[PDB]
Amino acid sequence: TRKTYTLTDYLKNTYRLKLYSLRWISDHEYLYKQENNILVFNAEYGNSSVFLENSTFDEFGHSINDYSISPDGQFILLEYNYVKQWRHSYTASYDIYDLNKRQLITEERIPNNTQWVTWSPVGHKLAYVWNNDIYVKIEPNLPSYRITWTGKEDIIYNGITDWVYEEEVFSAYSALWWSPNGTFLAYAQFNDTEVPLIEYSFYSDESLQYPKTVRVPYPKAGAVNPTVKFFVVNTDSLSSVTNATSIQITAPASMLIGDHYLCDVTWATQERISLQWLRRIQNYSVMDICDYDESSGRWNCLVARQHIEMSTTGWVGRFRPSEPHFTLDGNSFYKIISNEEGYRHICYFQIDKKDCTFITKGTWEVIGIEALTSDYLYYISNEYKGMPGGRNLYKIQLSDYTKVTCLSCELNPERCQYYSVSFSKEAKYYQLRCSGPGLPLYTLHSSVNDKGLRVLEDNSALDKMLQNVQMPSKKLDFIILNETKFWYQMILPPHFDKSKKYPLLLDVYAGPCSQKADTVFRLNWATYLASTENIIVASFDGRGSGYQGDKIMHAINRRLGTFEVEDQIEAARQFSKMGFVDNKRIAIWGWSYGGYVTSMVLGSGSGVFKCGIAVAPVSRWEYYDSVYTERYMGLPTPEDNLDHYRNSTVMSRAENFKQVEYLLIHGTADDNVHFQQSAQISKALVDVGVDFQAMWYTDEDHGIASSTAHQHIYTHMSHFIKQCFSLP
Amino acid sequence: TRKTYTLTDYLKNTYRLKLYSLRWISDHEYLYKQENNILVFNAEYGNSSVFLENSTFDEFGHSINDYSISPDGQFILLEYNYVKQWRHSYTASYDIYDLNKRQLITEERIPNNTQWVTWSPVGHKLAYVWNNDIYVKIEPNLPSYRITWTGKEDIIYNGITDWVYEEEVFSAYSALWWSPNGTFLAYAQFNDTEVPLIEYSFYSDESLQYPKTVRVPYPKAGAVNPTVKFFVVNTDSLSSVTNATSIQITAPASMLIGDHYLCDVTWATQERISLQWLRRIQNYSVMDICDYDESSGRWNCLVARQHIEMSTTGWVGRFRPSEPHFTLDGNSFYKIISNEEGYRHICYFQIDKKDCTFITKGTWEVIGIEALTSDYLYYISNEYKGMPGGRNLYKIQLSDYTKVTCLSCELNPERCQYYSVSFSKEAKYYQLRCSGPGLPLYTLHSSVNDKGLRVLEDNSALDKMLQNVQMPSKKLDFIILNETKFWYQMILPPHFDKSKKYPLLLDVYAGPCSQKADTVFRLNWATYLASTENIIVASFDGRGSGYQGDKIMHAINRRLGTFEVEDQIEAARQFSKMGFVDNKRIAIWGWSYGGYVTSMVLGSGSGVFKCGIAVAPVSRWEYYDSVYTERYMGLPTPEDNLDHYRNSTVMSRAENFKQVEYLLIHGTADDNVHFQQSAQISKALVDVGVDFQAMWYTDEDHGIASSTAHQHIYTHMSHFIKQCFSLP
Ligand SMILES: CC#CCn1c(N2CCC[C@@H](N)C2)nc2c1c(=O)n(Cc1ccccc1C#N)c1nccn21
Ligand SMILES: CC#CCn1c(N2CCC[C@@H](N)C2)nc2c1c(=O)n(Cc1ccccc1C#N)c1nccn21
Ligand SMILES: *[C@@H]1O[C@H](CO)[C@@H](O[C@@H]2O[C@H](CO)[C@@H](O)[C@H](O)[C@H]2NC(C)=O)[C@H](O)[C@H]1NC(C)=O
Ligand SMILES: *[C@@H]1O[C@H](CO)[C@@H](O[C@@H]2O[C@H](CO)[C@@H](O)[C@H](O)[C@H]2NC(C)=O)[C@H](O)[C@H]1NC(C)=O
Ligand SMILES: *[C@@H]1O[C@H](CO)[C@@H](O[C@@H]2O[C@H](CO)[C@@H](O)[C@H](O)[C@H]2NC(C)=O)[C@H](O)[C@H]1NC(C)=O
Ligand SMILES: *[C@@H]1O[C@H](CO)[C@@H](O[C@@H]2O[C@H](CO)[C@@H](O)[C@H](O)[C@H]2NC(C)=O)[C@H](O)[C@H]1NC(C)=O
Ligand SMILES: *[C@@H]1O[C@H](CO)[C@@H](O[C@@H]2O[C@H](CO)[C@@H](O)[C@H](O)[C@H]2NC(C)=O)[C@H](O)[C@H]1NC(C)=O
Ligand SMILES: *[C@@H]1O[C@H](CO)[C@@H](O[C@@H]2O[C@H](CO)[C@@H](O)[C@H](O)[C@H]2NC(C)=O)[C@H](O)[C@H]1NC(C)=O
Ligand SMILES: *[C@@H]1O[C@H](CO)[C@@H](O[C@@H]2O[C@H](CO)[C@@H](O)[C@H](O)[C@H]2NC(C)=O)[C@H](O)[C@H]1NC(C)=O
Ligand SMILES: *[C@@H]1O[C@H](CO)[C@@H](O)[C@H](O)[C@H]1NC(C)=O
Ligand SMILES: *[C@@H]1O[C@H](CO)[C@@H](O)[C@H](O)[C@H]1NC(C)=O
Ligand SMILES: *[C@@H]1O[C@H](CO)[C@@H](O)[C@H](O)[C@H]1NC(C)=O
Ligand SMILES: *[C@@H]1O[C@H](CO)[C@@H](O)[C@H](O)[C@H]1NC(C)=O
Ligand SMILES: *[C@@H]1O[C@H](CO)[C@@H](O)[C@H](O)[C@H]1NC(C)=O
Ligand code: NA
Repeated sequence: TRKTYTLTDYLKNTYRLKLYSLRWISDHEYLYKQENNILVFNAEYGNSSVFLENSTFDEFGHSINDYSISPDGQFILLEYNYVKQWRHSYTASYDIYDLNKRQLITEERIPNNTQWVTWSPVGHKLAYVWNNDIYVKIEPNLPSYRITWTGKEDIIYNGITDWVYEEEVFSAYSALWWSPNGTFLAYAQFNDTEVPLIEYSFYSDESLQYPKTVRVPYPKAGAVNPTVKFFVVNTDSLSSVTNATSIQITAPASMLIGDHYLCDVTWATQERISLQWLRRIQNYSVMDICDYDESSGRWNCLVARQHIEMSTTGWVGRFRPSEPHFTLDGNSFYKIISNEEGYRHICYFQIDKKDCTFITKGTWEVIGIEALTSDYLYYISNEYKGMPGGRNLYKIQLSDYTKVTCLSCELNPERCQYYSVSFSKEAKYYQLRCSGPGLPLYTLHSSVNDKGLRVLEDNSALDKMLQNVQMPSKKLDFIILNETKFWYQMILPPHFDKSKKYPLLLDVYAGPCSQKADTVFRLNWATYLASTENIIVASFDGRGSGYQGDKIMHAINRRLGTFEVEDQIEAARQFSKMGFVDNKRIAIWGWSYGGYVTSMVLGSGSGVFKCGIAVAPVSRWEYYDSVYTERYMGLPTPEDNLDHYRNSTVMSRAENFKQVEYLLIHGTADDNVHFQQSAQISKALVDVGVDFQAMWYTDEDHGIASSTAHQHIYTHMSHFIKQCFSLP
Repeated sequence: TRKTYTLTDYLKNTYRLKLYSLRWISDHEYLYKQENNILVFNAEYGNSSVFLENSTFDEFGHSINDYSISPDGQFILLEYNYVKQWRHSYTASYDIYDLNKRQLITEERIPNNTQWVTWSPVGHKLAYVWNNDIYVKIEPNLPSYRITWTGKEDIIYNGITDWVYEEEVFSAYSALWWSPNGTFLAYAQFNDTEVPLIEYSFYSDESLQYPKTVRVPYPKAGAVNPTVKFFVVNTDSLSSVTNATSIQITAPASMLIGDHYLCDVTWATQERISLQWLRRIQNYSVMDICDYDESSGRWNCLVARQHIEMSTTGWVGRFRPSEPHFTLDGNSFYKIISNEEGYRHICYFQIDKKDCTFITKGTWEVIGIEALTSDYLYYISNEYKGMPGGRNLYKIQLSDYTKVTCLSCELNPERCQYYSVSFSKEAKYYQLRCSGPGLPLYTLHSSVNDKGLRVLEDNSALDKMLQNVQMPSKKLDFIILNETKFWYQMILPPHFDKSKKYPLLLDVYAGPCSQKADTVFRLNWATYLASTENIIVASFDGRGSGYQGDKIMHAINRRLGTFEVEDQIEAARQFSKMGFVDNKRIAIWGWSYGGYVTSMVLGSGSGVFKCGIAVAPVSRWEYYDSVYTERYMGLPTPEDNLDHYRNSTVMSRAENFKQVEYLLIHGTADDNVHFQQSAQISKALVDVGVDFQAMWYTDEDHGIASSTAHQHIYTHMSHFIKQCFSLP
């Protein structure tokens, strides 16, 4: 008899999903790290050569974290001494190895504790950030040119983002943008002078006698936000004698009237740059198109070339205004914008014209623009079979928009319904990446006639290993609420019997633009729950979920903690009424936004759920950051939305926790959703005489990702779900 | 069937212990609060009068926290706006009410945010601390005289103690001492400049957007300690001089050689003060006796009057060197010191002779000196029946030491074995306060003849209530370990059957000078557990315990976390041998030092215990304060005792916790035993893969004493014990 997928299998990664992460270096070749060696692959034929041997740095004296080959293939940036900061930020030490003269560079080295580093897009110049200031290196063995002198820790950030812009704006620490050929270097400067500081204890190793206090400039909803300036420097006209001159591009008058943000930077051509600015009330945005004036040496942003993007029903973009995709001449562009029916589609714009032309339409949405040529635009969309949880690669003929070709739909319909893509420099080749419903499949294709060149990775090994395992299945379907269909997914136990009552665990995210019902193949905690414990694990996408139009997505506008909470209950209420679900054994679990939703559901007084687990939950919107919270909630002032901020808390619902079993988990060093949020939930339940289970994780952050902690969290939650469902 | 003593009875205080709190205003009168009215009682006849009617402060506009009448009974200090700080410290607003004029004082008011206030011991002079500076009022409506100008928040403390002096040295916030007739005001000044800060978060009400960081000067073991200086000012000179001089009394040269402490201040006469100094290595103490020199305005301490108190086996005193009791003339004093056998007895000294005469002796100890008259000295001791857990009042004739009467022994021997006393101003009358083994009994006696005047409170109301309740019983006995008697107590369930096997809960303290095996009557959590859950709640006084000689008390000197831990394991084994204990159902629980012993016991690998609860435990000696830790452990340096500090941590035993069910509980705003200690236990358990139960109490301190958190903690603990013992 065959084994089940156990907790130890999930925790020890017994069953590994094989990947194929390649790095395009031209229109014809990619790099692939095989057996610790870097190899060069000709996409057309499949043949390789050794680019770099694993033995090359055996006598290095440091464990190399990562590598970054210069665009010209002449130099290798060696990353070591990695110290993680936030989600994307880190400091490390760098060394440059000359690939041609087979020797490390010992002259003018990149300093230690370097905040960010990047090769120019072409050649081998380097831009780097150290002690909050930007430095440029025209050649690796040559002295650096200092670009900024204003850099100050926790106050003035140049070429790097502060806490909020990293997390909610650029999803990156870098605030550097090189021009296509690397002539110009564009950067953002952040000022956090009056932004209040989130403070928390850090315990460190047992040896630290007194705990350390961590102080992060973090703007909570309604607090003073950072300020932003935008600059462009010419890296071709740098001097050793004279200090560098940075040209400032100011925000439009429409933004300068009040609080705003820089939300997108995208070069159009070698001398044209686009910028998107977003107001603190995230329903108004402005794009500026800025050209380099060779005579004056200034960057002029014509008013005729401004583009207003706005929303009357909600905020702008899924999480922020979308990225424009400029043509070779940069005189026109393509951008995903929400249409008149509230569905996200590609619009075509002229730089000097107000009206744009939608090139796509329908009751589905475009996920992203992936590649652009003079003949075709390539994009991902959830159009195929009307499944909002599916993803496929499409090409639209730019001369005849009626000529839309799906490139992945029919490749393998049974195994592959969720795709991502990666194109070569001029889109000659593409790698398709299938992530479900079947095991991941990686393939290489060529754009000329959309030929299927070869299979890169098929995970056949994992398939052979999974043959001897009692694996769970996945049902993707929908329910109808108020004439609207909403999707759900259920991880069903092996040998599923529709004539038996199974306990049910509802796995929730339910945040704005979330999607928990999809065709992706996952090997996680829910796998073990269904495989070993015979628990149905369900997720549902109600109002406020994304990829289905603004009518659904904007339903929770100015009203977080309402519809998305109600809808989760209505979904569980419906599942309970199915013959195969044991209505006396229904549980709910969520992390981050899902933890807030889990806690609002447990305190709703619905009687549907027996128990629940909240991990690093948000408890009161006034405790979460400005950028995210205010996008959906607006400002927490009496003139704006203070009443909703006030009545959308977990705390006010404490009394309702009397008829449920609750497990509240949070890491002490969470810089994202501060421990404060959970400390306020516990205090409220204590205040109304409600018994619950609690677990803190010393020095753990939002991820609770340290190997020991990760094993500890899932062990502790497993015992709880098991005790709740009367399972041995 | 009769009801049991339930968890609700304990949490809701259904069965109330009546007290008799009187405040002696003279030699024959005391104050008593009956129905919110303050009555004055004539001790000789028991006849009263309303001293101050409940209606007196109806339209005051504030709830009065407490009152204090001036020694002469001309004024009443009304305390309101009570804001708690640490164990003894607080802030408050104060008003003075003229008893004569029956009017409130509206001029030259005591400021708001007053740290401490005290009347002169004679008359109506006032000394108070505001903003770390000492001020004096000769008259309540007249302007204050400023004494100090160095006062600085968290740096200089004049007249008030710092964290460590309040907690561990003086057991008071106060650091001002008036002379007997109020002419002089003596005070200590503490300098916390180089003292490191303990920083922790304070979440406060849900309305507080950003948590506040609480920063306290706190010396952990081996860190920089506060420095101290002592002064004396002639308050009678204030109205004749612009700025009266605070004369310094310097520490002796034997103290100035290194770090030391001021540990005792006692006035002997109108012009004579005694000071006790203690080295940071607490095994050497010095008493200086200082006389006022009328011609120089100086205080002089003669070397002929200097008394040395030292220890070769341990530290000086039980927790600090004891207080001297001077005879009227101030030419001699009585002091409790450790004798040649290691037992604490009363010594009689001449102020200028280094050799003292012991006035008491035997294999028992003197707990304290209560009153000193021209013919008699009154003291509490544990001599009666050789029970170290008992307490009685004795009378010794100063002209004949063979003349010792026990004033309390036989009054009610079945009901009363533990006593405390309160004497009138010149010891004319005494209130005896009996606390067990029967219901507490308060009686008033006269010293002229030692005759009982009347029963003040007998608890007949409670006795009537307790008759319809199945109450547990308490057994107090001993076991002979290595030729030594080691005492224990048991809270036995009702109808205790010697032939039955009962689950046992070992209730722990086990710190140096502890006593958990006594004769006090208590209505607590152990009452509920034994009464309702049929659990035997046992306590044991092993090596390191007090009131039994230095041989037992100093057994743990420089070795905390050893014998006192091992003896608790031995205790449980010996209990199992008694034949009425289920060896499969033995639990261990403790708070503070008890929390540490529980945790150390749970990580020993002994197999004796199934489960255990640790509340606000010490985990590593280097995290606890200097004064407590170093008294027993010395310094955490390689030349002293580092090896033992590093070997006595809970963390080093995290692997043996795999054998037990552990519950870890701590308050987040714990300024005494820092949350850091449980944050380091949990981390160590997570690292070695151990599952456990945790609970944090938001904004709760070492006492977890808020009405809500108290009920919450005992409810959570009860569930855990019941689960461990498989009780429904
Ligand atoms: C608090 C919050 C939030 C909202 N959030 C965001 N946002 C945009 C990026 C930046 C961030 N600050 C705010 N992305 C989010 C979430 C969010 O809750 N989950 C659920 C989630 C978080 C953690 C672990 C499991 C699960 C699951 N399942 C999630 N899953 C994938 C992406 N995401
Ligand atoms: C760490 C530590 C400690 C040692 N401690 C002290 N000290 C002297 C006074 C000043 C303080 N700073 C250190 N008194 C202590 C203790 C101590 O653990 N318990 C047990 C204890 C603490 C809290 C609750 C229940 C129990 C019970 N049962 C206790 N009970 C009565 C007095 N005490
Ligand atoms: C980065 O850090 C290392 C170590 O501090 C520096 O390398 C040398 O390392 C030795 C010890 O390994 C030290 O004595 C010196 O301070 C270092 N100096 C030199 C000149 O090699 C290194 O220099 C730092 N690198 C940069 C670019 O600042
Ligand atoms: C990248 O683009 C820049 C700007 O378009 C180019 O620089 C210009 O080149 C012409 C020379 O034919 C000069 O007359 C201009 O004055 C230059 N402009 C600036 C702003 O410096 C440059 O050729 C490009 N670099 C590469 C490597 O292709
Ligand atoms: C952006 O969203 C807001 C909030 O929903 C809208 O602002 C209005 O202005 C004030 C704010 O003080 C209120 O009196 C109004 O009632 C709000 N208008 C409404 C609700 O229609 C504003 O409409 C939005 N901007 C755009 C361009 O749609
Ligand atoms: C207790 O009783 C005695 C006796 O009545 C009171 O003593 C005082 O005695 C004088 C005799 O000249 C009476 O005129 C007064 O009534 C008493 N004086 C005062 C100041 O009260 C005494 O009052 C009683 N004690 C109390 C507290 O009421
Ligand atoms: C408290 O102690 C500190 C030192 O710990 C004293 O501050 C020093 O004062 C002298 C002047 O007397 C200065 O020259 C030094 O700069 C100071 N040292 C530090 C570490 O600050 C302080 O004077 C003492 N204060 C009182 C009022 O006794
Ligand atoms: C009263 O006397 C004290 C003690 O002599 C004065 O204290 C000194 O104040 C000066 C600065 O004004 C300093 O240089 C000394 O360090 C202080 N010494 C002490 C012991 O505090 C005080 O300022 C005087 N107050 C008035 C009102 O004159
Ligand atoms: C309280 O005691 C003090 C100190 O002995 C007394 O002050 C002395 O009074 C004597 C008179 O008997 C004088 O010779 C001195 O000038 C005083 N010395 C000092 C330092 O003040 C004080 O008078 C007593 N007060 C009362 C009210 O009894
Ligand atoms: C692959 O094969 C071609 C010959 O068709 C060769 O000349 C080319 O450089 C090779 N590429 C690699 C990456 O080995
Ligand atoms: C940052 O902003 C503060 C005001 O918030 C301002 O005074 C300061 O000049 C700024 N610094 C820079 C370098 O722009
Ligand atoms: C450039 O700017 C900084 C700070 O403003 C200055 O101190 C430095 O000396 C400058 N260098 C030159 C070469 O002018
Ligand atoms: C105390 O505070 C209140 C209000 O802040 C004020 O009305 C009063 O004057 C203060 N009293 C003193 C004695 O300073
Ligand atoms: C005080 O303690 C230390 C540490 O044990 C020791 O070396 C010293 O001799 C002791 N002093 C006395 C007076 O016993
Ligand atoms: Na092929």
